[PDB]
Amino acid sequence: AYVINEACISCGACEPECPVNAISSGDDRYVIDADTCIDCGACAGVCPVDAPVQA
Ligand code: SF4
Ligand code: SF4
Repeated sequence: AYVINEACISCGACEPECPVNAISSGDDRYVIDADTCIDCGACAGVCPVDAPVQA
């Protein structure tokens, strides 16, 4: 799983780009569904602040 850390500025750019729709808007920051994430790294590639990190 990747997890979006506290650097997220809630820009929303990563949500459309997840190939398996694992990202949604949450309170404070966006959230990854760890039961769907397949570690592709796409969200980190479109993140301006590089908040998604592999855990
Ligand atoms: S790593 Fe890939 S599968 Fe996991 S949330 Fe980011 S874009 Fe979606
Ligand atoms: S692209 Fe980065 S800052 Fe923008 S919502 Fe996704 S994780 Fe947060």
